Amino acid sequence: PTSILDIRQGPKEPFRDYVDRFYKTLRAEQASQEVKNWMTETLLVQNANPDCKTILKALGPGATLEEMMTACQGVGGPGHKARV
Amino acid sequence: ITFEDLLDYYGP
Repeated sequence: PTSILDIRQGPKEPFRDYVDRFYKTLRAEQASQEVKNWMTETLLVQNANPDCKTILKALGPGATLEEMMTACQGVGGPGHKARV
Repeated sequence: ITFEDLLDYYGP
């Protein structure tokens, strides 16, 4: 919500949606840039849901956002409408 | 990743 500490990934929320929400909230957060970096380096992976949190830990600290996106693509999904 | 990475991704 009005705090970056309140942003956590939905149980089935696409990782890409969560990161976007996290980003939007962090931009509004009143803190130094170095602190915002610290928040991204810890809170983002920490508040991801259990399934993505596991994939992220595996990729390591050197992973890029694009690599994280690709790795969590489909977790909680596929999210397609049930084609009757 | 850092906040700057987020900025470059979505940003500017």
